[PDB]
Amino acid sequence: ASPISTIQPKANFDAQQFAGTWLLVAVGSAGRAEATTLHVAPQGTAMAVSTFRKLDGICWQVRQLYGDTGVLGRFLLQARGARGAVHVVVAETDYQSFAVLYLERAGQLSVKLYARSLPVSDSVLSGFEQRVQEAHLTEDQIFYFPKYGFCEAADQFHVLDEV
Repeated sequence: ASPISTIQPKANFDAQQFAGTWLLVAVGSAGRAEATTLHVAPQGTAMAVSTFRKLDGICWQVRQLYGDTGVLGRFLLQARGARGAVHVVVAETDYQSFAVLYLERAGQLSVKLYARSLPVSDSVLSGFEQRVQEAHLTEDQIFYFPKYGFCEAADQFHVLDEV
């Protein structure tokens, strides 16, 4: 049924090795990109995820909980009430340099490439592109995010807790 159910999650996904900071490199989607950083922390079998984005010089933080859906590597971003549930799968990753995640919102699949640091190896970028094509998305539906202007901390007036 769901497009994401056909994607295989990382074999024996290990939240402990996936923990830490991840930088958003690009997103393949059919739906201004800000420098985005992810801070991941295991929480039981789920993962506490904070996302930091620099908006007009100001750093914003959003706290979310990637709930465990039973299959290792597959998570669920709670139907926030206002906006559908988001299914997430960590498909491929070596934990030490890159990670390819797939997201599904309202039956629509998207693919995101994350890196531990820049630059991303040519091999991984091509691999990501190969995966976007296979997901039936075009080269024009790939959005590259900023390689500068990242932020990883916000003050109390710019924190949105969705947990």
